[PDB]
Amino acid sequence: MPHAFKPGDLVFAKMKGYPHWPARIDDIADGAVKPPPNKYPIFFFGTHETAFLGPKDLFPYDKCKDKYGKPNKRKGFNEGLWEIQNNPHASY
Repeated sequence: MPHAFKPGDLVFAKMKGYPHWPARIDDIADGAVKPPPNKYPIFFFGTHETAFLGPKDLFPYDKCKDKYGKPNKRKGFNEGLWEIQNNPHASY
């Protein structure tokens, strides 16, 4: 049975104009900007950018890596695939 999303969860996160992208639910640092209500801070691997997304755009990495985890020509995507597989919890 699934729980709510929590910091450290590994996902593919979907944004307009981009393929489903390897990402994680980030923590929020002390003193850092907080997300809007019902949004999560999503750290995109490879690009290392953060956007605030709701669960409608968040897919579990393990369940969906066969579908979404293939190399892609988009900038940073293949670096992102390496990060989510090999050091997804590192400091970036």
